Amino acid sequence: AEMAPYMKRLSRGQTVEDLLEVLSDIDEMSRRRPEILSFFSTNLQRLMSSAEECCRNLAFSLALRSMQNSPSIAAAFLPTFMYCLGSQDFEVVQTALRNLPEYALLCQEHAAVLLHRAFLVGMYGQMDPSAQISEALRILH
Amino acid sequence: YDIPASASVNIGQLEHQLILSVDPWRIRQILIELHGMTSERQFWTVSNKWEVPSVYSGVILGIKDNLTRDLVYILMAKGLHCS
Amino acid sequence: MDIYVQCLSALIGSCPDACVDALLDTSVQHSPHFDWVVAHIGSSFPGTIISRVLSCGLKDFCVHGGAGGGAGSSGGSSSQTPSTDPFPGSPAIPAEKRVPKIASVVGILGHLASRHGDSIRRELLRMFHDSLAGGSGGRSGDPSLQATVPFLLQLAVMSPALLGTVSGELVDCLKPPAVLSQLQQHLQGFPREELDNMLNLAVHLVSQASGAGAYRLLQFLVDTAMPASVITTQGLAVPDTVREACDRLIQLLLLHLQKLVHHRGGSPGEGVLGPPPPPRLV
Repeated sequence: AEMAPYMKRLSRGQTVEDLLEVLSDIDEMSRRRPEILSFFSTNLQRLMSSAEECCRNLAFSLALRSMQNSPSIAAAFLPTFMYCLGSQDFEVVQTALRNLPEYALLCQEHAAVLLHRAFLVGMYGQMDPSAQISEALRILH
Repeated sequence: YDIPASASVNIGQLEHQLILSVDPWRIRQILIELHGMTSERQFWTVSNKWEVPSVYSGVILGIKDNLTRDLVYILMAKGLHCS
Repeated sequence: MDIYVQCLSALIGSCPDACVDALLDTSVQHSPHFDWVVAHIGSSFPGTIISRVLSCGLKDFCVHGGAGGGAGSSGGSSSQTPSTDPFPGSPAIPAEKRVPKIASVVGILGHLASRHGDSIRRELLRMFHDSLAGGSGGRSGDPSLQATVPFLLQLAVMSPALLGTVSGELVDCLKPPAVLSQLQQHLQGFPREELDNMLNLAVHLVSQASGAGAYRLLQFLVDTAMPASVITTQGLAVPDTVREACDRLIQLLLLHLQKLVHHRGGSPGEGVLGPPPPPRLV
């Protein structure tokens, strides 16, 4: 009941103003009592592929913190992370590689396909992801 | 199941038909039968997904007769959702 | 001696003072000297019949708990029966705060048996005060959520054995399920495996249309329950009705009617709210 109006705002959101303001509110009230992010999974999936850079960064950070609370849900955000890694917006892929090693540790069962797609996106598409994937490799052992 | 022979079950049948119906004349049939069998129950608070704008919700709850309130409210909500 | 101890306990409970701590220690020392369960039960009864209705206490509550533990150190089955009878007789204010404060496993089993007997007597007599006492006992058992699944299983097995009082016991169990938020849901679903359905059908054959209404209400209440494993309950309901896995055709028809009523009740829970309230959790 305490989370219904915020998520009603998140679901019925059109402008960048409303989404950014609700994301700021939920980040502020998720700094303490961080177990409330389990309800914000599907909407965080949908907003993680949004084109605006600030709201996308907030959604990515919230998703990583939601992994940090309970890593058993990392198998559920995999299709969205794979879509962000292989989309045609050229900013979702860079924000995906910026958050690539943390999610690579936090998944640990499907890291092979993730890093495989990272190599093909950075290989066929002209960009350099080598540092991030190699750092994920060194801290993955 | 045919011949329900129960008041609450028939309430449920006419409600599920009312939610699913899009043809306004059929909806009128459901509303008139539903107000005929019931006594003093308002049948607009029967589907929370129906939404009416705030100023229009303020003016639309001012009709005196119950049948007209329920009918015009749910038809205009269904029209807005169909749009 | 006992009257002065009760007065000191009541004064300590009302006014938070330490003037009755030495008296409580002397009473606790005298109780182990006498080693009488009935005397300690009577001492706990005077300290909770009217001394617990004014205000909550700490030292007096500790003295009452020590007296109850001294009474319950031995067997005291007749002492436990008179302790349960005087507590239900004087169910004023914090009666459940003193009845369930023992926190003993054998004491919890005895209290659960007494509460089940009181609920059976309330259902048989159909008295409003007896029903309120049974509801209070169920609420007291709910706060002491240590182990009540075996007690519920024993009550259900005893109910299925009879046919005359089976309907009243079933109605009393359905009401406590509406009160206690259906604590033993999955175990109840697992219990009616193969033979309990026929016994329940035989019991309901001796019931009436009020039994049918009570069954509809129980199905509607259990619809908003079973949060742990509702898939098992849904599959058990589905296979017992349309798959004809039940041992009786009337049982299959009743299960189909229960499924239809559950769908109808679920439709009003999800749809009929009106405007933007807080949503209803199911």
